[PDB]
Amino acid sequence: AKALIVYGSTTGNTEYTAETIARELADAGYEVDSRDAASVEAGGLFEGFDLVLLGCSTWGDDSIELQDDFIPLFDSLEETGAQGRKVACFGCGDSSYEYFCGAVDAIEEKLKNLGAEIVQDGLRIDGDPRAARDDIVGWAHDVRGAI
Ligand SMILES: Cc1cc2nc3c(=O)[nH]c(=O)nc-3n(C[C@H](O)[C@H](O)[C@H](O)COP(=O)(O)O)c2cc1C
Repeated sequence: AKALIVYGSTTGNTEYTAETIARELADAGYEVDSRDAASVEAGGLFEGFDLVLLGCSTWGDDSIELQDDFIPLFDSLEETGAQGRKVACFGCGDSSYEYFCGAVDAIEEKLKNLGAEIVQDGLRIDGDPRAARDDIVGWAHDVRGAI
């Protein structure tokens, strides 16, 4: 099985989350390609992957803003080959904001409308993902069981 993980992370929490997922997947035998959104090209990006996981923190406080490095990929998701693709999303946020993990919501809805197959509800991490490390592992399990 081939997995792509693409993360947008400003302070490293969604990156940590991505690394934790990647290790879970690889330990189970998946091929895993992990890329920072800051360096990816959207065109054809999901091509040849059995599973794509997109990670993005939420910013903006009074509005939903996606993690800065992830915006160009978001704005180009129609060119990624999401139709029929198995995908799931994750990201860090903080529930004291009005729009908790709103980036995850946004990405999920964009993927769905593109015809992607969302194989699991998004992983919405409240606070430090190091304090949610067992939720991360479990979600990576759930994703493997859902494909
Ligand atoms: C000024 C500021 C604004 C934020 N806005 C939100 C928000 O609107 N929604 C949310 O759920 N978290 C928000 N957060 C929390 C960040 O998502 C959180 O710090 C997260 O761990 C950053 O993950 P990253 O290091 O992967 O970028 C904000 C954080 C800061 C400091």
